[PDB]
Amino acid sequence: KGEIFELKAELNSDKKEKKKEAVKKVIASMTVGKDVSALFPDVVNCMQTDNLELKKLVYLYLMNYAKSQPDMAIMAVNTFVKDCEDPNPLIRALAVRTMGCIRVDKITEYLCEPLRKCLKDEDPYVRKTAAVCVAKLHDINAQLVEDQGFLDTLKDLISDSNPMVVANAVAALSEIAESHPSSNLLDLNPQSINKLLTALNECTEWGQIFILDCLANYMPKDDREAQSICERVTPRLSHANSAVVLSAVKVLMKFMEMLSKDLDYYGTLLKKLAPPLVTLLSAEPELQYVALRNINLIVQKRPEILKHEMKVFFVKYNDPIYVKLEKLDIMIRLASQANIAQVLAELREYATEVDVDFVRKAVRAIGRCAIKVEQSAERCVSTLLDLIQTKVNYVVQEAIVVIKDIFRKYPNKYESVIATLCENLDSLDEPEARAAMIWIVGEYAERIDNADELLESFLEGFHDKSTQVQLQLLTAFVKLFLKKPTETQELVQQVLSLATQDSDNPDLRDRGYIYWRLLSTDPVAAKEVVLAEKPLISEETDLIEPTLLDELICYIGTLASVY
Amino acid sequence: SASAVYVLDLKGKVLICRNYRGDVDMSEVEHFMPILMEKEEEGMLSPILAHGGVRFMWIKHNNLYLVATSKKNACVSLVFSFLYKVVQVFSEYFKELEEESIRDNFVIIYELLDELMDFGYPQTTDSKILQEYRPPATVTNAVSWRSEGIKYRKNEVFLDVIEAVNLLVSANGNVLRSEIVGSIKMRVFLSGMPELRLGLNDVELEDVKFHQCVRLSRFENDRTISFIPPDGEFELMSYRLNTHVKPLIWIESVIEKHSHSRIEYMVKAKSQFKRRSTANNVEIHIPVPNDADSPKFKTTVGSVKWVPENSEIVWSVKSFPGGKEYLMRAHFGLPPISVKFEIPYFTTSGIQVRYLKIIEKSGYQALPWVRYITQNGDYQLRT
Amino acid sequence: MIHFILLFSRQGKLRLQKWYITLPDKERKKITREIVQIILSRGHRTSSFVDWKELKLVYKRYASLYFCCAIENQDNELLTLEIVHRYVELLDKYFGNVCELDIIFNFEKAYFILDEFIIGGEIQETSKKIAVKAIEDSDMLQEVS
Amino acid sequence: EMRILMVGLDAAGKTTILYKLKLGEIVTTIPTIGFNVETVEYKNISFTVWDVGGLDKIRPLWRHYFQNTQGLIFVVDSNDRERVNEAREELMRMLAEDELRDAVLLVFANKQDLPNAMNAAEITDKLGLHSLRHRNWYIQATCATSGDGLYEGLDWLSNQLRNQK
Amino acid sequence: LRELIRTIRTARTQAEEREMIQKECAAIRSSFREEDNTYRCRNVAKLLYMHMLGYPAHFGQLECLKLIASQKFTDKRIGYLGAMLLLDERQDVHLLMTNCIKNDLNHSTQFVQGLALCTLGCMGSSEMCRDLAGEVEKLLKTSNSYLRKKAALCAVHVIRKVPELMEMFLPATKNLLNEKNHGVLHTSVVLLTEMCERSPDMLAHFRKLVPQLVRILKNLIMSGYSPEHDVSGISDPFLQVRILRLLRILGRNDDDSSEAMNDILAQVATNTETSKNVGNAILYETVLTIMDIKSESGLRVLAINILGRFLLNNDKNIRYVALTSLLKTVQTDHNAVQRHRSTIVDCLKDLDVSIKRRAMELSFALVNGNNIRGMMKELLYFLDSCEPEFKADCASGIFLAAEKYAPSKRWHIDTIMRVLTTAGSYVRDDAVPNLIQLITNSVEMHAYTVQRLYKAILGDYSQQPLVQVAAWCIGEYGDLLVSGQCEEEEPIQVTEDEVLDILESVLISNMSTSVTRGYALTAIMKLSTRFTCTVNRIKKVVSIYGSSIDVELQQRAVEYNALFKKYDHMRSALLERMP
Ligand SMILES: Nc1nc2c(ncn2[C@@H]2O[C@H](COP(=O)(O)OP(=O)(O)OP(=O)(O)O)[C@@H](O)[C@H]2O)c(=O)[nH]1
Ligand SMILES: [Mg+2]
Repeated sequence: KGEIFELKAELNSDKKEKKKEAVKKVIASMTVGKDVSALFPDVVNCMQTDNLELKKLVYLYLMNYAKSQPDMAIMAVNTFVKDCEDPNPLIRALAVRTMGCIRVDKITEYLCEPLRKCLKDEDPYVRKTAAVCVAKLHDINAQLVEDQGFLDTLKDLISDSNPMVVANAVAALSEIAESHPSSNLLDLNPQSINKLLTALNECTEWGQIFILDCLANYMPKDDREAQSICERVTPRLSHANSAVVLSAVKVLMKFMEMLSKDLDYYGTLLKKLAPPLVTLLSAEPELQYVALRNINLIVQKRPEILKHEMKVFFVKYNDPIYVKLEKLDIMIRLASQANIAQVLAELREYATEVDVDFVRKAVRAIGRCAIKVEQSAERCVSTLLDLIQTKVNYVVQEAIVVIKDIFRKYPNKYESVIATLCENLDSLDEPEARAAMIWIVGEYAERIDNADELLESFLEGFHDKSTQVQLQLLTAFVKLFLKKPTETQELVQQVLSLATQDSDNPDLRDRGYIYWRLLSTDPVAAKEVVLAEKPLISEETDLIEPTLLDELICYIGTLASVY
Repeated sequence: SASAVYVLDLKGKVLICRNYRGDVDMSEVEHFMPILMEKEEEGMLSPILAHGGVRFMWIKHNNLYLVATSKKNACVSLVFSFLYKVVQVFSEYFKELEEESIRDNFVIIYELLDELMDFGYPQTTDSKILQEYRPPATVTNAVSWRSEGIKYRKNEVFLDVIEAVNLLVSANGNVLRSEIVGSIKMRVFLSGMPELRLGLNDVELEDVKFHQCVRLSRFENDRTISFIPPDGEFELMSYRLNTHVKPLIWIESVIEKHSHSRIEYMVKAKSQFKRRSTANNVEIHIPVPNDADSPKFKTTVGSVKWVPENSEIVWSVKSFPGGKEYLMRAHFGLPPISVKFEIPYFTTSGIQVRYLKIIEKSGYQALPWVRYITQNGDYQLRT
Repeated sequence: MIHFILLFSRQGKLRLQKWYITLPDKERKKITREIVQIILSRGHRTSSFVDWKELKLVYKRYASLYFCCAIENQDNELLTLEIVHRYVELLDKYFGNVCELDIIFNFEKAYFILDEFIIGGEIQETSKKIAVKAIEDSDMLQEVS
Repeated sequence: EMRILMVGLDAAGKTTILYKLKLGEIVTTIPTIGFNVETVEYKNISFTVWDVGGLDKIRPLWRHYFQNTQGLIFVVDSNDRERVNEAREELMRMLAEDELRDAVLLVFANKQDLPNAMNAAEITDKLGLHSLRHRNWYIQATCATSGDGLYEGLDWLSNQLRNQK
Repeated sequence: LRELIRTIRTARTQAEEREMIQKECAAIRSSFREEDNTYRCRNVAKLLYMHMLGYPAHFGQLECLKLIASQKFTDKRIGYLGAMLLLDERQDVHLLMTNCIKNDLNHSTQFVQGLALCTLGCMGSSEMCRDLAGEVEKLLKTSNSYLRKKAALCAVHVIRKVPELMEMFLPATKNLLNEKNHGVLHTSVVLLTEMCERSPDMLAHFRKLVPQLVRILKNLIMSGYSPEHDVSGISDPFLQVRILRLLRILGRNDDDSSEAMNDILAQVATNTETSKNVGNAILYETVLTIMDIKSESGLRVLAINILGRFLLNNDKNIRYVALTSLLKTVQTDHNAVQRHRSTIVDCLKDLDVSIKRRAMELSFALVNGNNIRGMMKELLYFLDSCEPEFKADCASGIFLAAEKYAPSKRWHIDTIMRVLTTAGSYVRDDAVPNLIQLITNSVEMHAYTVQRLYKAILGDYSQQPLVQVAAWCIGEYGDLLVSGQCEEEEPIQVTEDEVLDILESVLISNMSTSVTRGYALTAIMKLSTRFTCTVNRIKKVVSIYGSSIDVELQQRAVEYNALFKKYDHMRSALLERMP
């Protein structure tokens, strides 16, 4: 019933009662769905009232509705400008936070003086908010001279008569270091550093973390400052959780530059970290997932902290599907000559579940672990036995996948039970599963008197299969022939044929081509190329770039750390 | 470094929110749910969904999906930590967080948002610390947390040694994870700016996390725990006792399958404590097949029941003395066990409140009450 | 043409539901929630037509209430949406810009009018006048007996 | 109460005037843009003051205030002969509007301190005020830097607007 | 009941709503046992409401039908209502309905006959649309407007569940189109519509009534609405629509009826308001009829310019079908649709998802020869900020275009490369072979390709299909990459170390996939024959990954390794060649 302009009408009445109530109906039906950008004029007009809730309220509306209407947005301008020149500290600040919450290209020039005289304030709260809107603006459309002039203020803000001011100043200045005026990092000098500590100790929950998620970008000139500071950081069995504790270690773990084997402060440190870490194994569910991967990081650079702490890393039957596997992961990252015993007991009950990716990754570890040590590989043999014997297709498949890598670490050793892994090759409908069996059948065709039919049984159609399975089928048959020419001259032809004449896949056509560029000369240099030695892997279990490892820790608190 | 903050209700539609930075906003938040449901089938229920270079930090509360968003490298850690702390703030202003809860508090909520954080960076906040929404001062000052110069009818404090039993007994009855976590919920009804010291043991414990008001740069350097106590409900500290953790309540069980018309069960129930202690209101969880043919339940001590579909049996008794053994059986026809309880004992981790100092400017009375109890937490056994 | 029509508010309080095709109450509630959830799954910032199981659906959010229906792929989509603004006129001028109270308490008359306009899957009367006075006299023969 | 919309060339005195009247003091300002609100009473008639920025780029925005405007006041800088033409224009593009077809006008050629500032007769002429049929208006010599002529206009605005008591 | 629903209105939990309904559903039974004639109209409604909510409804399939027979109007109405809500198609209450229907189909009053025909079309299963089949044509004739409309529809409801009995209603066809009551007229259209469900009846209403319908669709328009005023804003749209629809099914495949309508068509279209949806609604059905019927070139054209005008319409909705139906004719009236392409591509810039897709999908297949140019630039702009779900498709779609049409190679390549530059990760897999074949065929831009490829890949690892491609080339074309005399655009610095350094961190940096690292391995090694001095660095790196985490990479590594260490020169020969 056109019930839109009806409200609009009263939204602009004479007195302030009917109007005020209207303002309530505004934001009310504003956040419920209906877009009331058509009321923008009559709303910002009431903004300049003397009410209280309504005051900040219209302000709320303005931030959210200014975007679509920059033109009429100019309505507020002077309001906020003088609003920051109000009495009670509460307003000036709120006035600013609301002010900068708008990005209208021109609001900039009008905030020139505001924020300027805003920084200057006997009350910290105002300064606090100020610094925020400063960085808040520099994030775009902000360069200028009086713009880089406020920068000078946020920097010196370091030594402020309060913790809040310095807290935000820290977080602010840090966020300003995002934009690159080349002079990134800024200054960081002994004076500013130590002075920050005083404003760091008695700052605030999040406030302190700000200086933590920031000071991370700095390395002491020597061990003096390093130890002196790191020491004042150790007491991080903190409250704020995550942010604080994390950042602490985070920034600290990185400070591993002090004279390597000093009087083990470096060690007592690596130790004084583990305890608070295992505690995150009880914080909010999502948090664990954070720490988890984080663990796979720090521990990868320095594992002598989560040494035998493997215990607590045991997944609870109820734990979320992600934290579950994730925990197992790291658990397979520090599995050594000792823990092996229980690591299996762990997995033994982890693969008996029904959680898809759980059981899958589970066994995926059963393999990798056997590769980690000897004692494992042995019992591991039995594990994979009964396991495939569960007759269940998928598990059987994933299991064979691990079997692949197993021989990669122990070739010419456990090939005595292969005849059994073939009994369930009929349940391999996945690229990796199929590929695996093809590699094993090829890689060790010298003993596989069945390699002929099988290997080529799958090739009912050259392509129309994962490029990977092709890349493997290729090298598989190449060895199938090299050891049995008297019955493969026809296969070699049609295998190489389609693999070199109509091969869409470049590398398939590359392997095929380069391959032929062998038998096309001397199968004498074939054995010296195709069947040569093949070095193991050794405790690979997801090993990341050693360099990428040193810098990934250079920022753990962030989400981009879990990688 | 957050940039977006959203509040959602089951359906996943924008319940309420405020954008603190510069992100597309409008979209993404809408495609959130669609990606959620799907990212569950894959099993990869990642706490952070991805869509067009937009991260999703979410926390699940009663009938509500709270979410955060930001393309900029966000310190996820603080994210969820804050999101939860936010719940703390609101979960105290109005009974509980619910679609209906927000349904009314719309107005104020916005207000709290503006004072919850700014441009992503969370401006310090907490339920009581937000009551004044004095506000210009109380906060602007260093001592914002919970101190100004008050006084109440009666001045008394209460120390509560809450401890949870961390049990994990593998298939063949062996504990790989033996411990008893816990905290100390401090009830405060004092006046002015009271400073209270406190000790314990230093058997004692392993790691320890305290509460905000603790002078960390004074504890780790003196083992002492001097702090400026925030009036209200706050946890002084969390701890961990995985060492010298003596075994706890026992229980023996065995299956029994005969044909497809009779599956039995023999579960006992022993317990380890101190001569005088008496366990109470205990309940054990023993599930039946994923279905249920003919229900049969026998009792020997107390009472027992079970629940269909949910697939499980719940056996609960009045109490249990300090050193007993109770059995129970049941049949049937055609997920380990995790008990739960409550015991008002002390040596749940060999904990004992050394003392409570009492120093302040005004007169000191000191009426320190202390409690000793401990419930379940994590128990499991059914090979 | 139309296969069925249901009116559910933001929540789940179905104000009225009349089907125009044979089907057991089973698939009825099946087609209910299935579409329901999906219905509200979209704000008013999107199209008003969605193909659900061979049949096209239409919807218009009247206040805190929804008016939807299914149509055969070979039919008039827009006109259908218009029929909504039609049927609603039936209820409206009968209760006076009716809201929810009348819908729940008088889903009966709502039906009497509805059916006294739609029958056998199609419209029986077009002109608004040959409707507002069509049911008014039909519902006026039950009030005096 | 009578809603009175303030208008006139930028840098005329509008703002300064308001606060000088509403409070009795000459404050230090700048080109207003968020129309400072104030409602000064004057004999059982509380007028709502609407001092909006007179800056060129933001003048077209003056339309969003036309709503329920009963009394108009066109304060101009008498000594700013350069924009006198611009004043005339703006004033007309304002009188043309229907939402103000009834509102009375009070032109205040402020800044009568400057000896060169065009006097009453001049402003009225330079604006063609005399050639305005079917229109309620008036012009009084004003100078915010003292208060002269201010309350005077009120007497006009007040009485004129109130067709009774 | 009206006082009972007021009780369940006190409940707040789904646990009490079950208690409030289970309490009444059980209390109503003790009032259904004795079969008390009174309250039989009350508790039946109390059950109907508990039925809609989804609760036990089989409780009153007895104390309800006992009112379907009652004399008093109150019981027949409150009963017939509950009959259409609480009843399945059982042959039990079917015979206790079939009879009462036939009994009230000829009652004294006429509104009792209203609930009759009404219930007949809401409960009539199979044994119903064949039982009272005689009570339909007998009442279809009786001139009693109110009944004639309700009956006409039942007649249709008889042809729905029983498509065999539409022959018994012929004795009322031809005249229908000359009624005075809007409803009947409409029901007369739907009745005639359901009549053409057989061939024999088609040619019957084919040659005949067609021209007569032209005057009807004309009367409704050209005026005939002012002297009416009984509609929202247009002359009985429903009627007009039903007209168009029937006009449609008639002139389906013919020339007589078709060419004998096109006139009134051109009028309707060009003479209808574009203001709001209503008018458009009229045109929607019209244009549809315009295509499903043979017509002159001019006419068909109009139908197009019409929909094209729909597009630019202020409100969304309309725009949706405007594009949906658009594709259906693109392959028919191709040349004509081009009249609005420019506006069509801009459509993509719309907020709604469905719009973007359909508009895009269609617009895509419309990129003609002399079209690629302009539409290409936009393709890029668009593709860049396209919603996630779209980017992936956009790529493949954009590539398809460059194939089905393309001028200069520099451009064709520069563009294909371009799209990879932004998308890449969103591109499928066959991309590598596809593009590679291009670069090779065009023996000029070889350098320019490897050159730009390099530069891009330098700081770009985030991309697999792309990097794989660029990499492959660099390996087989490392030569030209060496500050050669690259025509077209000036070459740059290319120290052998650089080329390698990049590749190194490639397979090394945890980002490249197995297949990804694959290209590199082979590619890198081949450089041994395509470079000057860093030949040593190669050998080393190669023998290193001879035992990495990857099986195939390690596999190959060893192979390539076993070559270097021993039969060096063999490479030079078995490499330089590229089929
Ligand atoms: N000398 C003198 N200066 C004046 C007089 N009236 C106003 N001003 C000055 O003119 C400047 C602008 O005054 P405002 O009251 O803000 O002018 P306005 O008419 O509202 O125009 P805008 O600022 O553009 O909105 C200030 O610097 C005043 O001090 C006056 O009578 N004499
Ligand atoms: Mg001014």
